[PDB]
Amino acid sequence: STNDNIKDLLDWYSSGSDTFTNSEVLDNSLGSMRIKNTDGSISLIIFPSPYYSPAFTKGEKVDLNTKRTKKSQHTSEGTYIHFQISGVTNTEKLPTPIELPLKVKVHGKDSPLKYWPKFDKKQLAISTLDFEIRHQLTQTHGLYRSSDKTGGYWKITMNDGSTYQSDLSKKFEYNTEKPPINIDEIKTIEAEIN
Repeated sequence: STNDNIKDLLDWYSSGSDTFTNSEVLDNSLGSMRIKNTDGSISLIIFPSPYYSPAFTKGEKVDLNTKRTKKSQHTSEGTYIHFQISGVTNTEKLPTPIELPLKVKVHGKDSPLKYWPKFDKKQLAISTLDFEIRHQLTQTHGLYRSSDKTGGYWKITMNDGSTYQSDLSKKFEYNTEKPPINIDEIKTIEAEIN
């Protein structure tokens, strides 16, 4: 039915995500950060974009709404390391949680939402939003499970008119990812499956 590329996408988006709040920056180099999570584990997260280069310094607190690149490890020194990519923002919370205006259209027909979570963070990395949206599409709307649901896009429109969008037939371009956005400044989020 589907082609090998769609199978890669399905595997990536069907899996969950790693979530850690109030993590602390242990080190910040070009393209990566070493973070100590409150539970003890270390997170070594890579940032392949010049447009999104985290400037948090040692000691600063961050939130991780990232995704793992490979299996976690137990090192000889008894440390537990996570290997993730992107998904680092500040710890600012919204006064009250808000539900983002998501509209899905499958083959032109409006498809209702199921289990769409409310958010409480002031800012979320675009990569985080990408998988939240895509995960909803894969688990509730069958995206990537059959050849008749393998294309489309999602578009986020900001209060000021600027838009962000990703092509649902390709993997998210981490390499050119823009900085996290204030979710309370989002006008609409549209997703369409071809």
